Amino acid sequence: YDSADCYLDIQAGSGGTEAQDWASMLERMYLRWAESRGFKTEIIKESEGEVAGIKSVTIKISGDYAYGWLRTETGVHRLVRKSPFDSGGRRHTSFSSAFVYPEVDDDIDIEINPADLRIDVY
Amino acid sequence: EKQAMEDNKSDIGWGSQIRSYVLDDSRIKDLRTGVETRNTQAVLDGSLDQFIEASLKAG
RNA sequence: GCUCAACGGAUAAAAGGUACUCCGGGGAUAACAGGCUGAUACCGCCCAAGAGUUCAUAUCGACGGCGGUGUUUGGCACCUCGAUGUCGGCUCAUCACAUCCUGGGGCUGAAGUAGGUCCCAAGGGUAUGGCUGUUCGCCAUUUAAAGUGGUACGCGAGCUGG
RNA sequence: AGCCAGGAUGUUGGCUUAGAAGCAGCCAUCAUUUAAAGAAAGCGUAAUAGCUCACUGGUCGAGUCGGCCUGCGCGGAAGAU
RNA sequence: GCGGGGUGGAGCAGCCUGGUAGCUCGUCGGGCUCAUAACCCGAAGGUCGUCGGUUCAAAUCCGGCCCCCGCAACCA
RNA sequence: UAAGGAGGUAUUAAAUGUGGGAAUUC
RNA sequence: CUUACCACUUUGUGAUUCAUGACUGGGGUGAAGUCGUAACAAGGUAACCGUAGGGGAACCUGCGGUUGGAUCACCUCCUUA
RNA sequence: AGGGCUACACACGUGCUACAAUGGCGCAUACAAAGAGAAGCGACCUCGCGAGAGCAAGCGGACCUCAUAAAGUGCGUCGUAGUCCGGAUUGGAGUCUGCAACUCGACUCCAUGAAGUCGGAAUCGCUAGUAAUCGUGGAUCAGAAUGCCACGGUGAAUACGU
RNA sequence: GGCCGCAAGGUUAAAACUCAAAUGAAUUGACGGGGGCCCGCACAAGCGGUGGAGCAUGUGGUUUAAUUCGAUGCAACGCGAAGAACCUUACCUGGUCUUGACAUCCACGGAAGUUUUCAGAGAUGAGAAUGUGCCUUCGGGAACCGUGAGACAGGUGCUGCAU
RNA sequence: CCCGCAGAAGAAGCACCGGCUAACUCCGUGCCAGCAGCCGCGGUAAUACGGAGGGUGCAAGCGUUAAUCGGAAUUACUGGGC
Ligand SMILES: [K+]
Ligand SMILES: [K+]
Ligand SMILES: [K+]
Ligand SMILES: [K+]
Ligand SMILES: [K+]
Ligand SMILES: [K+]
Ligand SMILES: [K+]
Ligand SMILES: [K+]
Ligand SMILES: [K+]
Ligand SMILES: [K+]
Ligand SMILES: [K+]
Ligand SMILES: [K+]
Ligand SMILES: [K+]
Ligand SMILES: [K+]
Ligand SMILES: [K+]
Ligand SMILES: [K+]
Ligand SMILES: [K+]
Ligand SMILES: [K+]
Ligand SMILES: [K+]
Ligand SMILES: [K+]
Ligand SMILES: [K+]
Ligand SMILES: [K+]
Ligand SMILES: [K+]
Ligand SMILES: [K+]
Ligand SMILES: [K+]
Ligand SMILES: [K+]
Ligand SMILES: [K+]
Ligand SMILES: [Mg+2]
Ligand SMILES: [Mg+2]
Ligand SMILES: [Mg+2]
Ligand SMILES: [Mg+2]
Ligand SMILES: [Mg+2]
Ligand SMILES: [Mg+2]
Ligand SMILES: [Mg+2]
Ligand SMILES: [Mg+2]
Ligand SMILES: [Mg+2]
Ligand SMILES: [Mg+2]
Ligand SMILES: [Mg+2]
Ligand SMILES: [Mg+2]
Ligand SMILES: [Mg+2]
Ligand SMILES: [Mg+2]
Ligand SMILES: [Mg+2]
Ligand SMILES: [Mg+2]
Ligand SMILES: [Mg+2]
Ligand SMILES: [Mg+2]
Ligand SMILES: [Mg+2]
Ligand SMILES: [Mg+2]
Ligand SMILES: [Mg+2]
Ligand SMILES: [Mg+2]
Ligand SMILES: [Mg+2]
Ligand SMILES: [Mg+2]
Ligand SMILES: [Mg+2]
Ligand SMILES: [Mg+2]
Ligand SMILES: [Mg+2]
Ligand SMILES: [Mg+2]
Ligand SMILES: [Mg+2]
Ligand SMILES: [Mg+2]
Ligand SMILES: [Mg+2]
Ligand SMILES: [Mg+2]
Ligand SMILES: [Mg+2]
Ligand SMILES: [Mg+2]
Ligand SMILES: [Mg+2]
Ligand SMILES: [Mg+2]
Ligand SMILES: [Mg+2]
Ligand SMILES: [Mg+2]
Ligand SMILES: [Mg+2]
Ligand SMILES: [Mg+2]
Ligand SMILES: [Mg+2]
Ligand SMILES: [Mg+2]
Ligand SMILES: [Mg+2]
Ligand SMILES: [Mg+2]
Ligand SMILES: [Mg+2]
Ligand SMILES: [Mg+2]
Ligand SMILES: [Mg+2]
Ligand SMILES: [Mg+2]
Repeated sequence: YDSADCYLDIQAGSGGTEAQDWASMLERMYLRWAESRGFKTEIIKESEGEVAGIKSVTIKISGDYAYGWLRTETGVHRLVRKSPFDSGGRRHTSFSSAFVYPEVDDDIDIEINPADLRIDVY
Repeated sequence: EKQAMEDNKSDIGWGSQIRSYVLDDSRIKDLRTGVETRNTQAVLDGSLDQFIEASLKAG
């Protein structure tokens, strides 16, 4: 399926609001990389964190071997910095997950073969 | 099958990480391949080709 | 002067229940069974795209076509409404063959064993239980096999009556 | 009709294929040796191979071929006292 | 068989009676706040299920088709 | 100046703040 | 030989204990989720205790009780020394 | 070396200029302070509508230059109009600095003549020579200020009170 | 589980599991929609503005080969920058160098220079004229240009959460 | 048990070093790998992880685990509280 188009889901994790901000940063990064590669992107959906960032986002990536190029990015991404939310500005850690799955064609409907059925009337 | 994928998905927690982006040390390291860079700004702007190509080459 | 529109307009003025029922009629008319039909149902055949590594026809067979049976669900309303009692079970059956087993054969993608498929063949044979009123069906365990049907979906002036 | 010879060459035409030699296809499908011999009609080989065959020669010596119209028949064609 | 519906992202109006799309939330921009919510000031967004007809003109009237609802489906 | 009694005062509104701190100490 | 006692063994009905059981009750825990904000300041309706009713939840309300509750300033008038 | 730092659907902060008549325009005419200057300030005179150019004094400065302050005052006009308000934008023609003004300078002349008619929620500064308004100079600097730093002119309102 | 109760419930009364604390009083602060007393253009009283327009300028965002880097509640945003056409410039594209643009040392050469020519966008490369001086035990040396090494140079690269 | 023979010849390891607790530095590592009796250590300048050098304590043993008592006056008779 490396040649297929793909979907990229970003979800915030342990950092809370910091993780949501980190997820938004990851979304921006991935969109920029897709633009560099010339793929076409469309936000399928995007849940936004209330204080900041996004809780989650699903993005559709279209192009030549988009799933091949993106599949290795599946995993959790750890971010370490000075929390721009903590009043004390302590050095915190936040986590965000990126999951890439290929676009799948809908299953062709199959008529129930009458030879496969036994009918009883009573 | 979808539920199996969800169960397989790594918990988004303190131990599970494929790439670490430490800005204070200005270092970014991919745990799987070992590829490390110092241009955090470029990577956050979208210079992921280094890590992606390294992962594909590693297979 | 009437949507007396149920429009040749019953009265100026009117809706329902009856399994508590009743009378006069109708096989002019329904429910069961018979009849006609055969859409449907079931069983065949014709063509051969294709499946079958190759190979349409070992086995299947798309898109389409032609029949058989009466055999499901029907159509009709010819018999019976001065009465033709019904589902299942029980007892006893009898015929068909479109054969389940046993018998004979052809082809096989039939090494043997064991099968597939078709042809001939109706002599005999062709379960016991769990559940359910059940037919059907599923399940357990057998058997060479646990056939498919007709007989008023056989059989209550034979029984039962869930 | 049988029957007897034959039934060649470039060349396995090349590609795609796993292999592809007439005979999976795709894909061209020519010229040469001439009596004639198909870049193959079929069988067949994993592929070849092999078996034919189309074609053509030679012996035997009168028909032979396959369409059209039409008459009558044959199969398709299984049911319950 | 007989009735209803299908309209900004959601829920409801507008149909009857042809000319005109409204309300509440939601979205977007600016405020307030250390920041978010709340709050305040502004904006945007539906060519009306889908086709067709009729009409000068159709969300509206008519007819299909699709989806959704209700009822009805009896004696037998 | 001190003591006692009485009357008036007054905000309607205002929810929330994740997860990585202390050398300074013979 | 017989009787008495009596071991094995047999039957019925209880008790207790261990394991287990579709489902179900609450409990503890958690480097992030949802809903509020119950308490700590008078925590913005003082809190808490017993009891009763109610409610997504912390809780709310009634009745009685406890202090293990904060504040108690200021202006005007009158009287007395 | 050339390009970018000057991009441009958009959002915010800080400014300048306005929306006019307590004003615009034309003519005339008063009153400052502070400061800079030698690869500098540059007078005068002549040429040019103008930005400027040519020639050329003086001054390392209480001496010379930058360098007429403007608001004001007097007269005239405009007569409430998107105007004789506003001056963005754009076309043409130039000047200067600088090797070099395309990207991307400042200024001048001509033509052009946008929004804007006093600004929603909200929000800022200031208690006296202050606010408001009017000019002037400086650094940085080859050239390039609505910014910054500084200097004078005119010159208020109000403060009951906590 | 037992006992009591009509019930609500009361009474008696565990264990597993989990934590390294829970707790009392007092102390210093900080905080309070607690109290008191004061003050500040904090209100109040006024005057003029901002938010609307055009333009300037900075920022964000977006764009871009690059749109260099920082500042980024009050206390960033006409801020570092008291002044980006080139230079600046730290960025990009392309062309170039490798002890080197900027130093010291060693060796070896050449005064310093000056003027040219050509080619290149320029860096630079190649060539041609012209001076060959100053101290100076004719040992020279060193102002200065190169060439060859290697100790080194060089970085507006990272960390203001080491300073 | 004694005498003779030969040559230093045949004979040293284990735990630990942040505090408690005797014993400290370098490198590796970078909330990972790991340590941990308690408090805890590790997130790029670790005496706490791992190696090394050095050191400390025991020694033909040294550590870990299991178990009892002590410390625990933490069931208090000795000898506690409300
Ligand atoms: K009538
Ligand atoms: K009736
Ligand atoms: K009844
Ligand atoms: K019958
Ligand atoms: K018939
Ligand atoms: K028929
Ligand atoms: K009858
Ligand atoms: K048989
Ligand atoms: K057979
Ligand atoms: K038979
Ligand atoms: K049934
Ligand atoms: K029968
Ligand atoms: K009878
Ligand atoms: K349970
Ligand atoms: K309360
Ligand atoms: K309280
Ligand atoms: K509820
Ligand atoms: K400005
Ligand atoms: K005008
Ligand atoms: K200047
Ligand atoms: K009761
Ligand atoms: K206080
Ligand atoms: K402004
Ligand atoms: K320029
Ligand atoms: K500092
Ligand atoms: K290191
Ligand atoms: K005692
Ligand atoms: Mg009539
Ligand atoms: Mg009854
Ligand atoms: Mg009755
Ligand atoms: Mg009757
Ligand atoms: Mg009749
Ligand atoms: Mg009938
Ligand atoms: Mg019938
Ligand atoms: Mg008739
Ligand atoms: Mg009859
Ligand atoms: Mg009769
Ligand atoms: Mg037969
Ligand atoms: Mg017979
Ligand atoms: Mg016989
Ligand atoms: Mg039964
Ligand atoms: Mg029948
Ligand atoms: Mg029967
Ligand atoms: Mg019968
Ligand atoms: Mg009978
Ligand atoms: Mg009965
Ligand atoms: Mg016939
Ligand atoms: Mg309309
Ligand atoms: Mg009935
Ligand atoms: Mg919340
Ligand atoms: Mg907190
Ligand atoms: Mg509260
Ligand atoms: Mg309270
Ligand atoms: Mg209540
Ligand atoms: Mg700039
Ligand atoms: Mg100057
Ligand atoms: Mg004007
Ligand atoms: Mg206008
Ligand atoms: Mg006007
Ligand atoms: Mg003051
Ligand atoms: Mg001024
Ligand atoms: Mg109890
Ligand atoms: Mg005020
Ligand atoms: Mg503005
Ligand atoms: Mg910047
Ligand atoms: Mg920096
Ligand atoms: Mg430049
Ligand atoms: Mg600091
Ligand atoms: Mg020690
Ligand atoms: Mg450290
Ligand atoms: Mg270290
Ligand atoms: Mg260690
Ligand atoms: Mg022990
Ligand atoms: Mg003791
Ligand atoms: Mg005690």
